[PDB]
Amino acid sequence: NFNGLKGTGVLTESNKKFLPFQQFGRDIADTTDAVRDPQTLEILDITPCSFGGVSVITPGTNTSNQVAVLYQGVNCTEVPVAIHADQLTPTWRVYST
Amino acid sequence: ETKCTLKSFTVEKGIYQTSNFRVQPTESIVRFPNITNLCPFDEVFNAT
Amino acid sequence: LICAQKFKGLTVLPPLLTDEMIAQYTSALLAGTIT
Amino acid sequence: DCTMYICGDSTECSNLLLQYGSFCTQLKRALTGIAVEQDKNTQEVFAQV
Ligand SMILES: *[C@@H]1O[C@H](CO)[C@@H](O)[C@H](O)[C@H]1NC(C)=O
Ligand SMILES: *[C@@H]1O[C@H](CO)[C@@H](O)[C@H](O)[C@H]1NC(C)=O
Ligand SMILES: *[C@@H]1O[C@H](CO)[C@@H](O)[C@H](O)[C@H]1NC(C)=O
Ligand SMILES: *[C@@H]1O[C@H](CO)[C@@H](O)[C@H](O)[C@H]1NC(C)=O
Repeated sequence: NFNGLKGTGVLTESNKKFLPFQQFGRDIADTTDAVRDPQTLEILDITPCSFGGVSVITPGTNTSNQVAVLYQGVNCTEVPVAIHADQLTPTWRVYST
Repeated sequence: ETKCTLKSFTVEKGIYQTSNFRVQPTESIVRFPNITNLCPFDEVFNAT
Repeated sequence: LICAQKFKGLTVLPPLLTDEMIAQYTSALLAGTIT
Repeated sequence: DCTMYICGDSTECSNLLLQYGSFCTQLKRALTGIAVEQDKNTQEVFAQV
């Protein structure tokens, strides 16, 4: 909640360069994506969390129950971070690394 | 997870697309600008 | 940039047949009809 | 993916989307069939021999 902005996301240090007067930041889809911290005047980027879904590669339940998981386009040096696998149950983390 | 999305106990071979079905309800923060702009409340409340 | 802002649940899945395998298909087609 | 598009990450929005339900299953499944048909189109157009 910055200056009357309501939303959900993950805040990280950003790189864009604002103007002395401009505060918010909007993307092509007309949504807030960059917000300036009111107290200390740097710029924070807002990113979505909770990767919506994956694709499971499974044979028929007749044969077995072992499955593969495909992540859509993500470079997997950070899939333990992108999935937030730290909070997952130990069964999921088998397919996380 | 792909058993839950299909709403069926047996799933045929192939590639599916699952829902999220996972959650981690987090905390919240509210940052608003520095408070300074104090009032002359002390003047009216405290006097002789 | 083209697909940067449109990760609001929308994705552009890549074609299953890549551009180089289709190239080999066309090469086979052109190498069969000339001999 | 509806749960992402129709509203961003939010518990109660998905909770109330549960009431509508099967539209999304019909909408996602509507687009997939299209994608598989696209792959079949390319396969049948190019792979004759
Ligand atoms: C993934 O990230 C690593 C580390 O920077 C890099 O070496 C690798 O090339 C990346 N993969 C792709 C496909 O860009
Ligand atoms: C399992 O096998 C039986 C008999 O072979 C078959 O009727 C059924 O469709 C199979 N189920 C699958 C492949 O999910
Ligand atoms: C709020 O307090 C901090 C710490 O004393 C100070 O650095 C900052 O300048 C204050 N806010 C404003 C708008 O000056
Ligand atoms: C008024 O004076 C009292 C006692 O001197 C003090 O405790 C208080 O903080 C002062 N200010 C207000 C707003 O009461």
